[PDB]
Amino acid sequence: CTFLRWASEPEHDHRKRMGLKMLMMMGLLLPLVYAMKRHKWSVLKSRKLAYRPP
Amino acid sequence: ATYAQALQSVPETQVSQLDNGLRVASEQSSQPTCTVGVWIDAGSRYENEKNNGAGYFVEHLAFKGTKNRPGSALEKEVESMGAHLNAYSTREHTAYYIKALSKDLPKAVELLADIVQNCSLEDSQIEKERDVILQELQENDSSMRDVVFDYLHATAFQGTPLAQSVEGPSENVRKLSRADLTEYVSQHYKAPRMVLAAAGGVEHRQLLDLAQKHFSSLSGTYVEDAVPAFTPCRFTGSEIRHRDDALPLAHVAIAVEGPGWANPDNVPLQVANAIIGHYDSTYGGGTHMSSTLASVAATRKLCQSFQTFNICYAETGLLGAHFVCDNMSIDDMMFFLQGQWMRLCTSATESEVVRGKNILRNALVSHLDGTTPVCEDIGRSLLTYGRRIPLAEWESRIAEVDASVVREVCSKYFYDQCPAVAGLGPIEQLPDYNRIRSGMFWLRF
Repeated sequence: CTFLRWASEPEHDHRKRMGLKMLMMMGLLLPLVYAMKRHKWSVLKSRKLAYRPP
Repeated sequence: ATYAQALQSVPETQVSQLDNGLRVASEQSSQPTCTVGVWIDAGSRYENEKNNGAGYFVEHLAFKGTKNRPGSALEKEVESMGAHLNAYSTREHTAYYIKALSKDLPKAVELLADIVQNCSLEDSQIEKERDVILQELQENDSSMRDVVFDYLHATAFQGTPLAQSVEGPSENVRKLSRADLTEYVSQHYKAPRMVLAAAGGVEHRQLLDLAQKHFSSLSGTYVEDAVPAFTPCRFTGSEIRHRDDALPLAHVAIAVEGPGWANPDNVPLQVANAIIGHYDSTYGGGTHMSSTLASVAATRKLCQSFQTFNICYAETGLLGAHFVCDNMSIDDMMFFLQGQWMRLCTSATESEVVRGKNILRNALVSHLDGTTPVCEDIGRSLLTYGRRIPLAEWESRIAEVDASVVREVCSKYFYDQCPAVAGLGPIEQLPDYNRIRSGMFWLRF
C-alpha cells in the first residue's frame, strides 16, 4: 500500500518538503508585510480630525 | 576699488559691555540719521502655555505709558523730533528701535530707557489694549500667509514652546493680568539679554557713556532664583490640513529640520535655497529665469507666489518652501519642488552654484543697506551668534562652498527626511503625507 501510494503520488516527498519551506517563509513574510502595511497605513490610522466651524 | 576692497572698508561694529550686562554695539559711517534700539531676547519660545501671548501684550503696552512720560506725552516727544519709533516681536527676539536724527541721539536713548525699564502697565490701558489684540487676531486670521506659517510651527514643533504663536491663543489674551505681564518683564527684560544698538552718526563712545548713565539701573539677578532656561525643541515631521474650499488660492508650506544659528551649514544651504529661488506672477522674468522651478511655474502658470525660506532658530530651524497656487496645481508642484531638492542632493552643478553664491552675496549686501537694517543686523547677530559677522567673513564662507559641499549638505538635511507640510484653503490635490515622504527620496539614487 505504501508502494502504491508512492506510485500514485511520486512527488509525495518533495511536495511535503516544499510545503515545509512554504510554512517557514510565509511565517516570515506574512508578519513583515503586515508590519509594512501598518507602517504605511498608520498615517490614516492616527488622523485625529477636528472641526472648527465659525 | 573692487569688491574685496569695499568689503574691507566695512566700518566696524565696536562692541562693549557695561557691568550690569547690557552690551552696546554701534556702527558709525557718515550718516546724519541713526537707528538706536534695544533687542531684548524674548518671545514665544520663552513662554509657557498659561501665559502664551504675554510678550505681544507687553510690546503693545510699551509705548502707551511710562512712569516718567505719563501717557501719550512719549508719543509727543517722539514726533517732536520726527523720530519713527517701532517695535517687532519674533518668536525668539523682541526689539524696540528709534529711527531719528543723530543730533537727537541723547534724547532717543533716554526714551528707550523709559520704555524698556519704567513701563506703567496700567490696568485701563490693558483693557483697551485687549480689544486691539483680539481685532489684530482676526486680521492675522485673514492673513492667509501668516496662518500657514503658524500652522507650520504648530505641526512641526508640537508640544515644544516653539509651536506657540507669537500673539497667543485667543483665550490667554482674554484672561491676562498685570501680574502676568509684570513677571514677563521681570523675567525677560534683563540686562544680560539686552543689546543696545545704533548705526549712523553714532559715536561708540557716545553710545557707551549714554548707556552707563541711562541703562545701568537694569538688573542682572532673577527674582528669588528662577532663571528661565532654554528648552530644546523637537522637529516632529507631521502634516496639518485646514481644508477651506472658499479661499481662492491654496497656500502650502513644506519644511524639514534645518540647522541652528551657530551651525555653519546655513551658508551652503542658503546657496542651495537661492538655487530654487523665488517667483511671483508679476515678476516679468517668465520662462527665462535660471531657476528651474521658476521657469516651469512661469511656463505653465502653475503657482503665483512660491518662495523658499530658511527660518532658523537657536538650536533648530525650518528649511523649505511656501507656494501659493490654485486648487489643481498642488499635486504637480509637490512633484516639481521636491524634484528640485533631490536634484540638488544628487546632481548640483558648479555652474548654478556660482549663481547661487552671487545671489547670496547680493542678498547679504543689499539687505545691509540703510541704518535700520544695519541696526537689526547688529541686534540680531549679537544674540544669535554672539558677534556681528563682518561681510568679509560672509564672503569667505561663500567662497568655501562649492558643488560638492552643497550636494553633501542637501543630502544631510533634505534627502530622506520627513517633512512638515502644512496646508490651507482648497488643498485637496495636496498629496498625502505618504506621497510627500515618498518624494523625499529618489529611486535612481
